[PDB]
Amino acid sequence: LPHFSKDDYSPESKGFVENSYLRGLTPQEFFFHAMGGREGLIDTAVKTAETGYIQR
Amino acid sequence: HKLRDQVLKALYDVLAKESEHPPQSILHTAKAIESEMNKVNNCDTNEAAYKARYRIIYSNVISKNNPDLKHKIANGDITPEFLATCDAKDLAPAPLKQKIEEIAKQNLYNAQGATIERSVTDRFTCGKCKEKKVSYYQLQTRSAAAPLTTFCTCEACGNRWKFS
Amino acid sequence: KGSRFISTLQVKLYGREGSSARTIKATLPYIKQDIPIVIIFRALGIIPDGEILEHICYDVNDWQMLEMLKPCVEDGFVIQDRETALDFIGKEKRIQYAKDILQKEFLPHITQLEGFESRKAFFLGYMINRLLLCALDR
Amino acid sequence: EGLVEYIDAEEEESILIAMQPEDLEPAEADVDPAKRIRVSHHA
Amino acid sequence: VHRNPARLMETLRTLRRKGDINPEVSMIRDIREKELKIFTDAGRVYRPL
Amino acid sequence: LEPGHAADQEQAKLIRSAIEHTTLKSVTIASEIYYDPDPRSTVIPEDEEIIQLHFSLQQSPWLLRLELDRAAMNDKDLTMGQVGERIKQTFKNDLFVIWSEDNDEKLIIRCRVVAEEDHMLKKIENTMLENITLRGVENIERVVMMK
Amino acid sequence: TTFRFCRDCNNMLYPREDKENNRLLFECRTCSYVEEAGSPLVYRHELITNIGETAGVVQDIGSDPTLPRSDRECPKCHSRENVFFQSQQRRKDTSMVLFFVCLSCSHIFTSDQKNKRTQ
Amino acid sequence: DGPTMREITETIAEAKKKVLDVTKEAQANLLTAKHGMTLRESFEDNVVRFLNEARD
DNA sequence: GGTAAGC
RNA sequence: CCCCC
DNA sequence: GCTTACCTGGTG
Ligand SMILES: [Zn+2]
Ligand SMILES: [Zn+2]
Ligand SMILES: [Zn+2]
Repeated sequence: LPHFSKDDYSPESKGFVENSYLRGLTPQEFFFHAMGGREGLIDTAVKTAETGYIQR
Repeated sequence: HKLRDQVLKALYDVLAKESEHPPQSILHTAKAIESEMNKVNNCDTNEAAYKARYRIIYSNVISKNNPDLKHKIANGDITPEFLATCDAKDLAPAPLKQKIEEIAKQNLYNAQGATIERSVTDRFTCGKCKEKKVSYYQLQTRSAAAPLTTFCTCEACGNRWKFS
Repeated sequence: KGSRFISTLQVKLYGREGSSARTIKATLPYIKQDIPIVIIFRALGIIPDGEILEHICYDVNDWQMLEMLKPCVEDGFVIQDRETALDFIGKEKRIQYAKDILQKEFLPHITQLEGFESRKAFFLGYMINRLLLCALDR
Repeated sequence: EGLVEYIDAEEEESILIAMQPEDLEPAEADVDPAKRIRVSHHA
Repeated sequence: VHRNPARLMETLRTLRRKGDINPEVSMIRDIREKELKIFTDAGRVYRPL
Repeated sequence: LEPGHAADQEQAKLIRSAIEHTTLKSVTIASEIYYDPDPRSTVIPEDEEIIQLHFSLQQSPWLLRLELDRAAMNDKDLTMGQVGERIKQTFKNDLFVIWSEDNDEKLIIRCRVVAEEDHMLKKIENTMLENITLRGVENIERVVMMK
Repeated sequence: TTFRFCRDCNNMLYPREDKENNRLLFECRTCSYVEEAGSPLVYRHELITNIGETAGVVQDIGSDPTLPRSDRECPKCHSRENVFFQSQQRRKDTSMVLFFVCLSCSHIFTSDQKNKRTQ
Repeated sequence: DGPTMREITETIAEAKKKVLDVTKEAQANLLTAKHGMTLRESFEDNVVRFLNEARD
């Protein structure tokens, strides 16, 4: 993110959410959680036809 | 008799070319033919594979490093061994000998394939072996309406399962 | 907004890592075959190798990049002047058609007027540089 | 009055952004347990 | 090309901040590649900071 | 692994060497072309010792010289002779192959051909690298040891 | 391999043998130019490329505000003013070594503990 | 629980320390290879694991 | 817009 | 289309 | 060894 420095490999910079859903996510954590969230939804959307035609 | 004269000539010269020179003229000659007599013990000019043995003896002597193989070959050092040696590597020098060890070690490390540890939890218990050495991971298999999936692996027996 | 001029110029690095003589060629609009980069530069007025080289590799100490350009120099040896280069498109009829393509259809952004060949030449050199920069693990 | 600017994704690549004016601005010159854990004024 | 890109970059940024160059025009300096990219271009998604 | 050899790591390493497809390119550090006109006396001072050997017991002034990596060579249980002989059989009586022996600091192979001459040596170096099998089975591109 | 260009026409020079005196020459194909060779080395092909250098350090590389800064003292000037980064030739097979460029004396230093690395 | 939240916070910070330590080790070209190759791949394994052990 | 079995 | 596990 | 000709989830 532009919020970090260059060459940052720290838990924070590479997507480690350290808080609980009870505590709340920081803006960065919120965005990185969204990045990895989307992951599944993409697969399920893509797979759907291939998984179907195999069934048939 | 090509080698019978050439093995000698090359041995004589590259054993006199040393800082030692030929003071042992009757012994440098004897050392050369004695090495050449047991040299023919390889094939006796019956196979060309004998010629390949010469190149080993000659090369390790010239080289520079090592210069000391020369001086110590006129001083003494086993002549029958320096034919059935195969010790092409153990003979000459020592910094290369140390380097070959480091090479061999590293290459054997390199040759081994990827491991991948996997972080385990006591929380889940296996079905078959009933052990709490479980390594999971989650994935959004269903719609955004229902939750993730959680795929557990038993790092003990090696068994895989799923969740809602 | 100069009438949907979607001209897609490609500068290809022919030949893989293992295959000898890795040649650089380019696809020109309305020009069927892929012209070797040297011939284009020659058709843009830049005639000797070394002047053509200077348009691509800005540093003389970069022996790596220059070695990759060596087979190109050889690839365009046959064409030795501008009218010879422009003819290597598609005679007389061939020479005008080429002038027009390199003028109006090649690198249409910047300018597509007439009095800028150097402007296009230097740009083609920039593309080749960025290409060779990726050919190298750079 | 040059207090606020417009930045596209290309220009963004060359800037370093603060999240909050407080959370990331004044230098350092007990803590709430209920509150979520944040980073720093790093540079 | 430009010999002192550091100064030019500042003279451009302050010129835009003043209003003299449209606030939407984008300017980037890539020190590593020795390049200065300017976009007057339509269709660029941008935010205020 | 063969029954009573399944516990020996060193056995498996040797089998690995016997299986994995090893090219000349896989062991080569670099290949050079020199104008070395005297066969009896090399322009390269390093190669002095290589000459004094493969000579003590009409060709081409153009020299193809390739340096090999000890580590690479050692991983696949190879030696200068084995490598040289493979080049000697892939080119037959067309190329003149001489080489440095197994304990010299720098591992080198010197080549000479038998109008023009120069450009056909760049041709020979391409086929040399790209397609010379030293050890191994084709298609098997990488082999790893596992426990 | 440091290749030269023909005088007169700027065109690239190619090797040629002077069999008569056993020496190498470089001739022009666009004209009748011929010059002596320097090295006997006519072509080098490198397969194994051992490099992992610093970067395109402008004597004002410090102007980059996205760069991280350390309080490590300079080995030359002893100014605790530095800007750091990883290898710029960024191969997958690269060490995580850092290159500090002191803003005061513009000298490069490495975080290396394996050897006595400055470059 | 309150003291449990203290425990959980020092746990995350403890793993974060190990990460920084494996970072400073990698940064000073001291990090060792791993059969599972690349110094970079190797560093990321150690980091990833430490942060997973932390969540768990 | 991806694979294979045609010429 | 606009909705679904 | 290149060009063709087939295909690509379920309801409403
Ligand atoms: Zn189990
Ligand atoms: Zn000339
Ligand atoms: Zn300094």
